Amino acid sequence: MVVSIIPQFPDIKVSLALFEQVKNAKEIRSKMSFAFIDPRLVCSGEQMYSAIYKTLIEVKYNKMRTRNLNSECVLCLSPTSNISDAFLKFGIKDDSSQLICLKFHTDDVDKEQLRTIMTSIVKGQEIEFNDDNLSRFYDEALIRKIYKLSDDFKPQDVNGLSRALVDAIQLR
Amino acid sequence: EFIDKVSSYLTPDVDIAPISQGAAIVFTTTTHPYLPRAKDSHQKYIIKYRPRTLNESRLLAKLYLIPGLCVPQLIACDPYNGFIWLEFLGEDLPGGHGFSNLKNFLWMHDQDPYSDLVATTLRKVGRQIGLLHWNDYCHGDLTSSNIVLVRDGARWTPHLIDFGLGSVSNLVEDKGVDLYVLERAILSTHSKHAEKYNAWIMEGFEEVYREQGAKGAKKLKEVTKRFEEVRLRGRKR
Ligand SMILES: Nc1ncnc2c1ncn2[C@@H]1O[C@H](COP(=O)(O)O)[C@@H](O)[C@H]1O
Repeated sequence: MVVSIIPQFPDIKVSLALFEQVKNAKEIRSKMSFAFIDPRLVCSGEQMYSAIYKTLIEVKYNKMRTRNLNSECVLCLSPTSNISDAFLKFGIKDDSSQLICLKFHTDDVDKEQLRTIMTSIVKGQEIEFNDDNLSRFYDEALIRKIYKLSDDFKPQDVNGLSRALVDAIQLR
Repeated sequence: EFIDKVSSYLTPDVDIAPISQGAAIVFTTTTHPYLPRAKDSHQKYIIKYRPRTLNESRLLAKLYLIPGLCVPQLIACDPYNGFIWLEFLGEDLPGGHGFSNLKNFLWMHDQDPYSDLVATTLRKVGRQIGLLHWNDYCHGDLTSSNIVLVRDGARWTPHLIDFGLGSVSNLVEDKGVDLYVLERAILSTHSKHAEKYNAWIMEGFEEVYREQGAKGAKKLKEVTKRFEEVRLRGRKR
């Protein structure tokens, strides 16, 4: 797992963990503090971190729309402003076999405790949160449909696709 | 006071160096606005602060999606406080000839411009403008300072910056005025070679339109005609 800070927001920490071979997504959903995000829609750390940035800008300088920072970040991944749509499309699904587990921490985070909590919730195998692993699980076709990308847009690589998604996130 | 307010907004964790102030203030920073330290991919970035930010950000994002158009990456936007973070484009020219915008590149080569490098680079500048206009966008402030050359081995790749006055537009009048502003900016150096530079740029512009078959040919005639009218109305009569 990774623990990160956005430079202009020094006191807020965010933890991110990636799981594969997840067996109990249906159970997790039925028991839904964390955000549980569908990696099929996340191609890079750049994209994920741009949404964390947007979340904090929106909450500090505009208006929070949802319950907390974790839920606000799921909304900020989306290109559009309907909260239920964002939760459905970017949140895990009953059939999810991977997930991203995200939490905002508003002191230093107790990592051992955090790992224990996540493992008590998720039946699956944690792997490193990095671009090599995110590149395994994103679904470009689904991303194109959800972010409304034209077929004429043909990035040569993941960085190119990521840049379009960051744009959508920043301009939502 | 601007420096106080920006550094307070960013906090002391973000280094800043001012590089330009107009009637927006522009900084560089080595700090990425959201990727963890050392997980980013570039030495430095641009912060553009307006004490409009939305218009420019929206245009940069739309243009990126158009095949062939070269614009800086929109990294982050805070429209509530007037900040845009951008990819840093260009570099210092060797021999103290300055930042690699088109203006400085032309000055550097002005004593001996008849080379494959210069002609090819200027044709590529025209191609960028051609793509912009073909797709019904307008730059609004198309000077030789808003065209930035990015090094690609022994070649240069022209990019467009500063879309503060940009717009979506299918008006040929807008297109002619964009072309005229660049033509005049290039002429304003009084260089003996300025007419040739503009000729090479127009070659690149025309190539883009002619690549679009009969439809492109008709649209090009429209634009070039209006451009001629703008030139006529541009000086005392
Ligand atoms: N993306 C960029 N990369 C490098 N330099 C830039 C960039 N954007 C702006 N600048 C510099 O800042 C000056 C003013 O920018 P602007 O306010 O966009 O006209 C430009 O003339 C450039 O020298």
